Amino acid sequence: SMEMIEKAPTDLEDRDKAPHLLLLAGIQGDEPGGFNATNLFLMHYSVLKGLVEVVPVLNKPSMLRNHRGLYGDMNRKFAALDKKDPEYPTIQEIKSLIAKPNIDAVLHLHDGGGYYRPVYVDAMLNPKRWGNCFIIDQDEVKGAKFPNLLAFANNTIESINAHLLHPIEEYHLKNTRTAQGDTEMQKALTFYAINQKKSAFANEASKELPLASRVFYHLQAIEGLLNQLNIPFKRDFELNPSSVHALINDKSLWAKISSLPKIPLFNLRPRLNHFPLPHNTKIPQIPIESNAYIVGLVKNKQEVFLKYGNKLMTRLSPFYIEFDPSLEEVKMQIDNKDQMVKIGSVVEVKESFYIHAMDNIRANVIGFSVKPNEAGYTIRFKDFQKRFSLDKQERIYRIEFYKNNAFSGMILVKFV
Ligand SMILES: N[C@H](CCC[C@H](N)C(=O)O)C(=O)O
Ligand code: NA
Ligand SMILES: [Zn+2]
Ligand SMILES: [Zn+2]
Ligand SMILES: [Zn+2]
Repeated sequence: SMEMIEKAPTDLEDRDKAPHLLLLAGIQGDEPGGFNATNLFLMHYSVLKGLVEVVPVLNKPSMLRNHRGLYGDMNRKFAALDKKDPEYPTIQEIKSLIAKPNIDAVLHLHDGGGYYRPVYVDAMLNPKRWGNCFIIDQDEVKGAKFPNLLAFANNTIESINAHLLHPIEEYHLKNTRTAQGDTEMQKALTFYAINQKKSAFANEASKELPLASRVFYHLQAIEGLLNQLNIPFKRDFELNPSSVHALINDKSLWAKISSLPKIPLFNLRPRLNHFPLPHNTKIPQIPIESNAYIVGLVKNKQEVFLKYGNKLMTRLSPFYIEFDPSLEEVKMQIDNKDQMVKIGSVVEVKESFYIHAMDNIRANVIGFSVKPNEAGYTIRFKDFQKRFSLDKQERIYRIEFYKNNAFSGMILVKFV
């Protein structure tokens, strides 16, 4: 259930005019620096020549459960692997992407404990820690387009260190010299990549950092490496922790569950009651769209969680029901003007609305009261019990339609 998303030039011919990077994160589901960085890269950057292929989260089931790895460490499955391992097919997908001739370089993002130091200082600062280092398996890979891993790493590190927020965050090189006897790294992603004659790098951001600072350093590493590869790019923001925080916490982010209307990711009430979901559909099979790339649904006890990375956006208390798709649109008066409103849209209301009755369709305006049918009522903001709003701001309300005993669809009204 991982996806690969291309970031490419608008002109297809420009793909071959610069190198190709494979950018990967989220091989651990509890390393949000990485998969929030891949998410922001996908949402807010443009690649002008060459190609950057992105797998924003490698281990999505684990991400959804805020878990390091539900089926064990996925970054130890690139060497020997039982064919019955639940992640065997995923590993083959990842290996396939890595080994494609249209890839030159691989950058794997991680969040890691403490701060790496080449010599022991204390429990947080020592060679066994992983935070804030840029990592190679060896100094060179003969036969790669760009064999000089060490030079690339050193220059990328120099780029990152020109932008430190605090001096303790200084990046260091970590060469694991994997082929020489590092049996753990021999099982990991970048070493597989090396053996396909790809330049391969990993970037670690410290888990001791706030998410926004982790993402900041991940983006510095991505940009540093893109610069070394001479892959030209643009972003639509300034790279600082404040901007990163704002883009993670972006109020324009939405989730579209099934055929329901888009709902905002942020500032939802923490629980949405009697929430219609298609019956007889396993949760991972319920379609969900977003303008972000790390959104999904996951069962928790009797609830369905809406997740944004490791962030819990709301708890759905589901109402499982057949989704009848026959109703495409509903005639509504909005602020005096009659119009046809598509099922699954959000309509802004300044003053009032009125739903026209339909023969075999019942409308329930959630938060408005008199098998309720609430078509034929002129409804204003003052008529709502505000606690039924989707949003903390008390401005967004659900209108649900039923062709009993089936669910005919939903429309949101937003009072503006
Ligand atoms: N802290 C990571 C480092 C892996 C670095 C590189 N070998 C990769 O595959 O990403 C781990 O223990 O798996
Ligand atoms: Na190409
Ligand atoms: Zn943007
Ligand atoms: Zn990791
Ligand atoms: Zn009409």
